[PDB]
Amino acid sequence: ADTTPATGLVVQQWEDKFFQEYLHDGGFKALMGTDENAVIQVKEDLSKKAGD
Amino acid sequence: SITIALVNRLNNAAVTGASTLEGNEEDMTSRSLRIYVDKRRNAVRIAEISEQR
Repeated sequence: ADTTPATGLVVQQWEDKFFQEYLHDGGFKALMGTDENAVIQVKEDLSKKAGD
Repeated sequence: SITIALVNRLNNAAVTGASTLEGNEEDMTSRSLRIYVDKRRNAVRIAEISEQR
């Protein structure tokens, strides 16, 4: 006699955020740089010029 | 389509003398030419990588 809600009237909520599967980047992004001491050298000259 | 018209010349022999002209007239002739229009197209498609190269 506690006036419970109907079985189909129990509201369920869905989160609008999502989880992402973890993928290892290997730390390569941390080693990228334009300086002469960087392990991975980044060349962005073709971004403003034309060529393959 | 659009239709153009041509009117042929009269080549009947003249009704000479007092001969009656009523009923003995000449059948004027006309010709038509129908010209159709159509759509002609041509295109060139270029890839992004091809544009960069």
